[PDB]
Amino acid sequence: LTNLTPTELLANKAVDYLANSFLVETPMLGLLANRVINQKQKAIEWGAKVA
Amino acid sequence: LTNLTPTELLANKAVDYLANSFLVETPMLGLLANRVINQKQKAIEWGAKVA
Repeated sequence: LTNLTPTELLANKAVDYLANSFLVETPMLGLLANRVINQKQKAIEWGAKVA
Repeated sequence: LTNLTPTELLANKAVDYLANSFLVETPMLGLLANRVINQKQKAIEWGAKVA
């Protein structure tokens, strides 16, 4: 009938989709990302001719 | 004849032309139509990352 089927026992097959469309666009990161350097040291020293 | 062909004995065969030119454009339906999903269940479950 129309009452002996409560929602508690009804497991609707979900669509295997998540609305995971958050703002992942990272152009600043995207540029100068494939060129990041992983130093075994911790300090970055270089020279600047200033005068 | 002037009297020997009454209207009621003249068939007046019609041109086989039906004239329904009604609004039948369903472009919003046309979009997302050939990808309609016919579920065997009445419910539509999907996730949404909201945070």
